[PDB]
Amino acid sequence: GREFGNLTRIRHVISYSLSPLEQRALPHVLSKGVPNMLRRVRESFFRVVPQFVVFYLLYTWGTEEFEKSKRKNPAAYENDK
Amino acid sequence: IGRSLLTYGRRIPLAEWESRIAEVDASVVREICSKYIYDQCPAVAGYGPIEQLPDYNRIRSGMFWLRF
Ligand SMILES: CCCCCCCCCCCCCCCCCC(=O)OC[C@H](COP(=O)([O-])OCC(O)COP(=O)([O-])OC[C@@H](COC(=O)CCCCCCCCCCCCCCCCC)OC(=O)CCCCCCCCCCCCCCCCC)OC(=O)CCCCCCCCCCCCCCCCC
Repeated sequence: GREFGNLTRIRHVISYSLSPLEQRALPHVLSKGVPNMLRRVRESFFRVVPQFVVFYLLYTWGTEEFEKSKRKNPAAYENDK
Repeated sequence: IGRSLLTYGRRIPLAEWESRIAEVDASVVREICSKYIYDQCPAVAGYGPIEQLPDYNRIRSGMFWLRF
């Protein structure tokens, strides 16, 4: 079936490659890779983060409320006698 | 004559070529083939419908045997 002899039909594309032993494995990290990671974080920040911030607010609120609910109310004894 | 005087500095007679040929033997072939072919990086060129031409790593790994 699917085999490297007849996958698709292409015309007029040229490629060039070096061998691994001719070139470096980690050529430019701090001059190219770091800024690229930075933009890659920039492009997705506001699509992911705010939902989790909202989750954090909800969690803390619900915890606080549950913990208030367990403390004794002075009006339950002071009001009528 | 012309090519020889440019490349070698001198005409090499057929007798000398015969003497050089007579010295080769299977041991010499083994040695020299190993000296230029075995575990080396090749240069490759392809033109045409060449989807099935193996990847360069696959070609490089074909230049040596694991059982040797
Ligand atoms: C578990 C988790 C799973 C999930 C993980 C998730 C993540 C996974 C991600 C990764 C996925 C990877 C997928 C696989 C990729 C495979 C790639 C591939 O195949 O490439 C093809 C690759 C590409 O080349 P090609 O283009 O096809 O060209 C073919 C040419 O012929 C090329 O010619 P060549 O000469 O260059 O190479 C040929 C030769 C190259 O190999 C060699 O010549 C030797 C290689 C190094 C030495 C290995 C020797 C192992 C010997 C057997 C174990 C005994 C060791 C000693 C202890 C003795 C104990 C009594 O290899 C062979 O002929 C194949 C067999 C080699 C071993 C010989 C023994 C065969 C029988 C095995 C069963 C024995 C059971 C009984 C054992 C005794 C009793 C306990 O070529 C190969 O043929 C590669 C060979 C790979 C062999 C692997 C052998 C593994 C098994 C070892 C034994 C296990 C049993 C041990 C039992 C306990 C005793 C110790």
